[PDB]
Amino acid sequence: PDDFQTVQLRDRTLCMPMCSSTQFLCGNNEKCIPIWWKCDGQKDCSDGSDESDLCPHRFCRLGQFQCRDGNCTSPQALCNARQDCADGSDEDRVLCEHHRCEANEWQCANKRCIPEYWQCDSVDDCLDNSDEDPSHCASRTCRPGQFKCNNGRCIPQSWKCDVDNDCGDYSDEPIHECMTAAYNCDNHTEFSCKTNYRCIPQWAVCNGFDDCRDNSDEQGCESVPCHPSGDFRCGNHHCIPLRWKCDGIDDCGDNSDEESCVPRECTESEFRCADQQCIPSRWVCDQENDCGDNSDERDCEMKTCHPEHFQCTSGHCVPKALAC
Amino acid sequence: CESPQRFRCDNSRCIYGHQLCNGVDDCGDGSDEKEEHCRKPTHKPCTDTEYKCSNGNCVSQHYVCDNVDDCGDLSDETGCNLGENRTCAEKICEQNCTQLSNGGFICSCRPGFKPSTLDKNSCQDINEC
Amino acid sequence: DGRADCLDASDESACPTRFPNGTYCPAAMFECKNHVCIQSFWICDGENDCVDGSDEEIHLCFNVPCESPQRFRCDNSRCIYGHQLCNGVDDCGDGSDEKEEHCRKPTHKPCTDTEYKCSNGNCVSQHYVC
Amino acid sequence: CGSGNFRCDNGYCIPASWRCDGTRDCLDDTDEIGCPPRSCGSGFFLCPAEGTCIPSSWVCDQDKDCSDGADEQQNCPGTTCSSQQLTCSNGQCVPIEYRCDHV
Ligand SMILES: *[C@@H]1O[C@H](CO)[C@@H](O)[C@H](O)[C@H]1NC(C)=O
Ligand SMILES: *[C@@H]1O[C@H](CO)[C@@H](O)[C@H](O)[C@H]1NC(C)=O
Ligand SMILES: *[C@@H]1O[C@H](CO)[C@@H](O)[C@H](O)[C@H]1NC(C)=O
Ligand SMILES: *[C@@H]1O[C@H](CO)[C@@H](O)[C@H](O)[C@H]1NC(C)=O
Ligand SMILES: *[C@@H]1O[C@H](CO)[C@@H](O)[C@H](O)[C@H]1NC(C)=O
Ligand SMILES: *[C@@H]1O[C@H](CO)[C@H](O)[C@H](O)[C@H]1NC(C)=O
Ligand SMILES: *[C@@H]1O[C@H](CO)[C@H](O)[C@H](O)[C@H]1NC(C)=O
Ligand SMILES: *[C@@H]1O[C@H](CO)[C@H](O)[C@H](O)[C@H]1NC(C)=O
Ligand SMILES: *[C@@H]1O[C@H](CO)[C@H](O)[C@H](O)[C@H]1NC(C)=O
Ligand SMILES: *[C@@H]1O[C@H](CO)[C@H](O)[C@H](O)[C@H]1NC(C)=O
Ligand SMILES: [Ca+2]
Ligand SMILES: [Ca+2]
Ligand SMILES: [Ca+2]
Ligand SMILES: [Ca+2]
Ligand SMILES: [Ca+2]
Ligand SMILES: [Ca+2]
Ligand SMILES: [Ca+2]
Ligand SMILES: [Ca+2]
Ligand SMILES: [Ca+2]
Ligand SMILES: [Ca+2]
Ligand SMILES: [Ca+2]
Ligand SMILES: [Ca+2]
Ligand SMILES: [Ca+2]
Ligand SMILES: [Ca+2]
Ligand SMILES: [Ca+2]
Repeated sequence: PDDFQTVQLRDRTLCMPMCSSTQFLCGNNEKCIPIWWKCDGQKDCSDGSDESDLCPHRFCRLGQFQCRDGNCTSPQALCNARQDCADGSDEDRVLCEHHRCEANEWQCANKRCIPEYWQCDSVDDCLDNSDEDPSHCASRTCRPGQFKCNNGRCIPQSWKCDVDNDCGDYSDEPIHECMTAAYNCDNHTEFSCKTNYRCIPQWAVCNGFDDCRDNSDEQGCESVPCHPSGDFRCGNHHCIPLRWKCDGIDDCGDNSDEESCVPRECTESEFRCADQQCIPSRWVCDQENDCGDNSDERDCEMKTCHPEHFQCTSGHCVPKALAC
Repeated sequence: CESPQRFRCDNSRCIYGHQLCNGVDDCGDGSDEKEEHCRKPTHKPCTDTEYKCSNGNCVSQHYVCDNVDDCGDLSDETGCNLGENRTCAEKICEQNCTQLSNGGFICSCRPGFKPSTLDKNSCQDINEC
Repeated sequence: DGRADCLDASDESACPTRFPNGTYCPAAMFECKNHVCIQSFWICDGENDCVDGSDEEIHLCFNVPCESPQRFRCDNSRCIYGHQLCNGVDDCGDGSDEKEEHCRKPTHKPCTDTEYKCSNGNCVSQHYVC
Repeated sequence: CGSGNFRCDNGYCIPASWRCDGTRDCLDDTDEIGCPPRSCGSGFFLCPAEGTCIPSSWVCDQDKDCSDGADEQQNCPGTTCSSQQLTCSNGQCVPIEYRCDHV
C-alpha cells in the first residue's frame, strides 16, 4: 500500500511501514508503535516481538520513557532539545535524526513541535513567533451561527449581550449596543430584569432559580396555601398532598413527612392483621385470606364451602370450574 | 444454557443472565454472585492513534495535550513541550484555569457547562434534559 | 514429577514453569491448582484424586459424558461407576446413589407362549406344569 | 548502551547474566574476556584475556590454548633434530638417510 514502503532483498518483495525514529516496528512488519511502548512491560505488538529478551528490565510507570542509565522520563520530552533525562537518551542523536512529529502535534520552522491545538493561542509555544504569526493565524473564520470576539474566541451568538463575560475580555458585552432597540425584549415570550440589560424566557420568571442575576424575576411569587383536607404540612412550612406523607420519598425536603409513618389505626368497622393492615370486618371469615398473613380465617370456625364451590385443606373455598 | 444469555451454576442448575450478579443467591449453591464472575471488566489495551495513562486508561491522541484532564489522573497533560510560559494570565480558557506545579494549566467549566467539543478551551452548555 | 510425594502436595506446590506453554502438564492429562496432574477420566467421580480436591470442583462435573448402563449420574450432576450404584456406600454425597428407586428388585418377565403362570409371579415351562 | 547490561559490539547491548559461563554470546567474544582471572594451581596455568586455567603441559605445545595466544607467545625454548635426523629451512626434522636420494 501507499502507507508502506517497498523493498526487495534478493528476489522476494517486502512491505514495511514508513514510521520514524521515534517509533518501533514489530514482527511481520504488521504495525509500528511509539518507541516508549517497546519495553514498557505491556505486550503491544501483534506478536511477542514487542518485549523479547532484548528489552532491559522495566523501572517505571506504563507509557513513560526509559533511559539507558536506569531512570525514566515522560515521553514528550524525547526531542525538545533540552536534556530532561541526564542519561542523554533524551535528545539521543540517533532518535532525533530524521525526526518526525506525531499527529497530535504540529511542527514549525524552529525545528520544534507543539501540541496541535496550542497553535494561535497568544503564546509562542514554538519559542518563536512561528506558532503565533498573524499571517497564518488570520482568516480563521469560525462556523455560522457563532460569534467572534476580540479575545480571539468564538461563542454562541445567543450568548452575546448577557452579563456573563463569556469572551473573557468583556468583548461580548458591548453595553451601549446591548441597550439598543434591536436587543429590546419581546413582552409576549420573554421577561426583563429590574437592574440588568438581560432577557429571559417568561416561564423562567418564577421557578426557584435566579434567572436574573439580580434575583428580580422571582420576587413576586409567594403563594403556598395549606388546604385543610387531602393535604399535609411540613416543619419547613411546605404543604404536600396527604398521600405523599408516607411513600419513601422525602417530599417536604426535611424528611418531616416520612419520619412519622405508623400504621393507620383501623376504624370500628375494620379488623387488623399481623402487618397491622386494616380490612373490612366482613372479610374476617369468608374462607379467603384477604390479609396475606391469614389474620382472617385463622381464628374462624372450620365452616364449609357452600354449594358451587370446592374446598382446600388450607381452609379456602374455590369455584368448582377451577377445581381441575 | 447458552453462556451469554443464561448462566449455569455449580449445582448444575440454570439461572437467567440478569440474576448472575443481582445480589441474590438465585441458585442455592451461591455460585451466582461469585466474585470471579461479578468482578469489574478488563479494560481494552490502548490501540494505535491512542495514548496510555498511569490510570489504566486510554485517551485519543488528539486529547493528549489540550489543557483538559482526559486521563482522569492527569497523565495526559503532564510533561508537554512547554515552550513559552503557559501562565493562567493568558486567559486562554473561557471559564476556569488551574496552574500545575510544573507549569502549564488545566481547565474546567462551571457546573452545567462542559468544555466545547470543537474547542476544549471554550465551554458549551449541557443539555441536561 | 507431577505426583504428590508429600501428602500436602507441598512438593509440587512450588514447581517452576514446566512447559513454555505456561502450563504444568501435557495433553491427554488434567492439571490441578497444586501443580499435580491426573488422568482426565478421574475428573468428577467422587474421589479427590487431587489431594486439594481441585480435580472435582463440582462446576467441572457437568461436562463429562456418562452412558447409563456402564456409568451412572447422580442428582448432584456428578458421575459414579456402575458397580457403585448399589454397593451400599454414598459414593456421591447427594445420596442419589443407593436410592430405592434404582436399587429395588427387578420386574419379572411376563410368561410367554409354551409357559405357565404361577400365583408366585413366576413362570414355568409347560412341560414342568405337572 | 543499556542499564543492567554489558556492551561488547558496535551499537549492541547484551544481558550481563550471560557473561562468564563459557557461552560465546557476544559475536565479538568479549563476554568471557573480562571475567576476573580466578586463582588456580597444582600444575595448572592461567592466561590473560580469559578466566580460564589450563594444564601446564599444554602451555607450550604449539596449540593456541588461550584465545589471545599468551601460552605460545610467552618465552619457551625451541627444539632441534637428533643425530639420526636432518634439518631444512622449513623448520623441519627429516630422517638423515633422506639427505641425498633423488627424493
Ligand atoms: C538515575 O537516578 C539515580 C537515582 O534514582 C541517580 O543516582 C542517577 O545519577 C541518575 N542517573 C543519571 C545519569 O543522572
Ligand atoms: C414591553 O413592556 C415594557 C414595560 O411594560 C414597555 O415599556 C414596552 O413598550 C413593551 N414593548 C412592547 C413591544 O410591547
Ligand atoms: C516564567 O515562569 C516562572 C515560574 O515557573 C517564573 O519564575 C518566570 O519569571 C516566568 N517568566 C516570564 C517571562 O513570565
Ligand atoms: C473556578 O472553579 C472553582 C472550583 O474549581 C470555583 O469555585 C470557581 O467559582 C470557578 N470560577 C469561575 C470563574 O468559573
Ligand atoms: C504445549 O501444549 C501442547 C499440548 O496442547 C504440548 O503437546 C506441547 O508439548 C506443549 N509445548 C511444548 C512444545 O513443549
Ligand atoms: C357447609 O357450610 C355452609 C355454610 O357456609 C352450610 O352451613 C352447609 O350446610 C355446610 N355443609 C355441611 C355438609 O356441613
Ligand atoms: C483483562 O482481561 C484478561 C483476559 O482477556 C485477563 O482477565 C486479565 O487479567 C485482565 N487484566 C487485568 C489487568 O487483570
Ligand atoms: C514460567 O512461565 C512463564 C510464563 O509462560 C514464562 O514462560 C517463564 O519463562 C517460565 N519460567 C521458566 C524459567 O521456564
Ligand atoms: C415390571 O416392569 C415394568 C417396566 O418394564 C414396571 O416397572 C412394573 O412396575 C414392573 N412390574 C411390577 C409388578 O411392578
Ligand atoms: C637438538 O636437539 C637434539 C635432540 O633431538 C639433540 O639434543 C641435538 O644435539 C640438538 N642440537 C643442537 C644443535 O642443539
Ligand atoms: Ca510494550
Ligand atoms: Ca528532552
Ligand atoms: Ca501557541
Ligand atoms: Ca456573554
Ligand atoms: Ca426564576
Ligand atoms: Ca413522601
Ligand atoms: Ca377473609
Ligand atoms: Ca385449578
Ligand atoms: Ca444472583
Ligand atoms: Ca487532554
Ligand atoms: Ca476424582
Ligand atoms: Ca453406592
Ligand atoms: Ca557467556
Ligand atoms: Ca599451547
Ligand atoms: Ca631426499
